[PDB]
Amino acid sequence: DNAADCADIGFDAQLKVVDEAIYQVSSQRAKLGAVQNRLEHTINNLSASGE
Amino acid sequence: KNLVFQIGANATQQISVNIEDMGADALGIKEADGSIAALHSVNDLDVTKFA
Repeated sequence: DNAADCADIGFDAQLKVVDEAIYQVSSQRAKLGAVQNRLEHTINNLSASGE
Repeated sequence: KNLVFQIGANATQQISVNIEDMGADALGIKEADGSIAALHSVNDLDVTKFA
């Protein structure tokens, strides 16, 4: 139908929103790595204070 | 109705191509013309019409 200039069937918008999906699944997946860093540093605190 | 090719991994990184010809591909201004300029590639006078 159309190429780049319809905002709901144009390639640019569609692909852009795929890039958003990748960006925010990447964001959500990027929070939780930092959460794992929080918990590792935590366990170090817990072993030290524990001792 | 261009020939939008996708050329890049991002938006608007595309090439537009057009093409035309058929029996009426002789001279032209916006259309070919009437008595001339298409039938010079469809009818091609010399039936008796040079003598």
